[PDB]
Amino acid sequence: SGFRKMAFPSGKVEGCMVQVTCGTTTLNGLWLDDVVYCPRHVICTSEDMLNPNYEDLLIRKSNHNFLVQAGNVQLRVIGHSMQNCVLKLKVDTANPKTPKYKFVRIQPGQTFSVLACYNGSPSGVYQCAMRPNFTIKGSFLNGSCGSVGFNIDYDCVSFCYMHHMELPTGVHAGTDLEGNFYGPFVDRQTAQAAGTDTTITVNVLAWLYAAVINGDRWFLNRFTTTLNDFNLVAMKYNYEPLTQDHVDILGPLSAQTGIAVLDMCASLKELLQNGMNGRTILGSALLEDEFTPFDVVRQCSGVTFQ
Amino acid sequence: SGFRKMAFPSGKVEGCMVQVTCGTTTLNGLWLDDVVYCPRHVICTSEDMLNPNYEDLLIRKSNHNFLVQAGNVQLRVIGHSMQNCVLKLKVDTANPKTPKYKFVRIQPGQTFSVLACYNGSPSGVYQCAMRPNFTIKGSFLNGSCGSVGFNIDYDCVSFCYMHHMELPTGVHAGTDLEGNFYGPFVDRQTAQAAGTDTTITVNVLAWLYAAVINGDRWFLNRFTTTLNDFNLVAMKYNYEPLTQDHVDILGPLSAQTGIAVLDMCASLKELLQNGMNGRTILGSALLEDEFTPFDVVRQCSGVTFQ
Ligand SMILES: *[C@H](O)[C@H](C[C@@H]1CCNC1=O)NC(=O)[C@H](CC1CCCCC1)NC(=O)[C@@H](NC(=O)OCc1ccccc1)[C@@H](C)OC(C)(C)C
Ligand SMILES: *[C@H](O)[C@H](C[C@@H]1CCNC1=O)NC(=O)[C@H](CC1CCCCC1)NC(=O)[C@@H](NC(=O)OCc1ccccc1)[C@@H](C)OC(C)(C)C
Repeated sequence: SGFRKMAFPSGKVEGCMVQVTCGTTTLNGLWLDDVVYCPRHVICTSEDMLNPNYEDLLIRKSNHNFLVQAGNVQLRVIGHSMQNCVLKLKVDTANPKTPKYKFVRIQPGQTFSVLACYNGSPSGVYQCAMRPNFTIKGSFLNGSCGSVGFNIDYDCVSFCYMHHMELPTGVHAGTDLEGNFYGPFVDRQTAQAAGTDTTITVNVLAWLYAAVINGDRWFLNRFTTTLNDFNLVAMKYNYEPLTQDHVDILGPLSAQTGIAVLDMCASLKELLQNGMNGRTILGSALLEDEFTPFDVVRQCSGVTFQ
Repeated sequence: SGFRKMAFPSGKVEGCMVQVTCGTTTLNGLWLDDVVYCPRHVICTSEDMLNPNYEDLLIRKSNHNFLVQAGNVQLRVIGHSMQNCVLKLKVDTANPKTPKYKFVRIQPGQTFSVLACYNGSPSGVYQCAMRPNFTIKGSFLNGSCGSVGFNIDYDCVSFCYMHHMELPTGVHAGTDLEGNFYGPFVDRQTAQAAGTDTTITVNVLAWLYAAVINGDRWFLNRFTTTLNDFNLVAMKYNYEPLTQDHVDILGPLSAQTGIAVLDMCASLKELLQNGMNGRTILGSALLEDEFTPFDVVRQCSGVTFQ
């Protein structure tokens, strides 16, 4: 028992991280087979950053402008192309550590592990959620661009995030691995703000189930509620609407604990209306929303990865 | 910016995990050079567990009683010895993925990453602290014994924990990698309880510095306090005494933020006496104590690992 903010084991991704230097910019790249993926703003200079035209910028580049360092090994760029906001550097060597992988674009509310890197070297791993406003609340300093987010499914690494930038509230924005930003953000250093965020309701409910699975039951009640009546309460507290498909996803957890989804909804409704009143759930005094239903089932039943 | 509960990259440890089966017990082992380390209770049967004499139990074992599985590769045990509460299985193959490593026994209040494993396969990685009562608040199910905790220092993996057991409050106990339990616990299935825990004061102060480094300043004040006067307040709220050596450790953080340690102590003192009053620090409504001063400096300046 117990319940922790748990990241996937990061070994399969660590074997893909490289350093990419161009001009005065150094950031991280992802080395899969003979291609290195990195943010296209690696080709911007300290004054191109305001309104860059990346097609012009890139056509002025030669392959030898790109310094790719894989550990103590300098990799030779033999070609480059831009796909949306990511640069793809064709290199002459296939990464022998390339895992089985996929590129996926995730939905808001889904979670992933971030492998924070600097100069091609991993610094730390942590769990994130794609917030409803398409930012992530990460931990990223200068040089971290090109760090990736990912999920592991048995043996397959699904990459879903590459880091590009930090917004003024301290939260983070980036793209999928095909270079499409999450959210309305653009890589260009003009004024942008995150947009109002909301709480991921289905995830809060999954975490309340995690709590029950782990012996916290003090927040439960006899009441039930209708989805309609729950969603009126959610709105007022800035929670995502709970859909019927959310309710279905929560089915396994509901069945394992014997608490009907709409009953947990009545519990959450009282937690929103009364607060927690000096009590904690799973070591938190806040309602936690960065565990998906799958996250809860995985950690509470012990799924592993080869 | 941002601040997350950050684990070390787990690749170096994942390459050491193996499955160890003996009788009807399966758990995890740590494969370093030609030795596999695992909990000695792997040799207990479902009724030896009450008052086992492990010397008798082990002398009745033959090497071929130990099934060691390294992926799709069955490893041959050529010898075994017991060291305190860990079994060491000599195997005929050196692990080619053996990292640079050390075995360290940590002090309470120190943090580490746990690589949760089942059947030799990593399930997830998360950050822990050795609690003052020598338990860890982990996430561990049946089959997780033999999972290890560790810190990484540049290129060297310092192993500090191996998982052995779960106590009735849901927290966890285990040993260092030389088999000495943390705390008064013994591997034997008789009544044991954790003992009263306390809050790791120096870590709370480091996290308050993390908050300042990241733009949270609402909890600061003009007051100062004496170490003596602070510790009278700490005691009443079940906090570890803050030593002068703690104050010294907090020096770099103090110098980087311009907030004298004893001034942060005045802030913590008011947080204890008034609570947070609907406000959060670094996304928490609780005072967080599982970041050491080194953890804060590492994450707020971007140290990496080769
Ligand atoms: C790559 O390693 C870094 C990672 C950042 C740095 C600190 N934390 C991080 O995660 N990325 C950057 O430094 C990028 C680089 C530009 C990206 C766009 C195209 C040109 C290169 N810049 C930023 O992340 C800045 N954010 C930003 O410009 O956002 C738009 C904006 C501009 C002006 C006002 C409001 C919003 C960061 C570094 O600037 C602030 C921290 C001041 C927001
Ligand atoms: C190894 O994979 C597991 C890991 C446990 C299982 C669930 N969570 C975990 O982290 N370890 C065990 O199952 C060990 C095995 C024994 C260890 C001692 C020597 C013999 C083998 N057992 C326990 O962890 C039990 N705890 C325990 O016995 O503690 C002492 C005790 C006994 C009786 C009353 C109070 C305290 C667990 C499984 O039992 C409880 C969960 C009921 C505490």
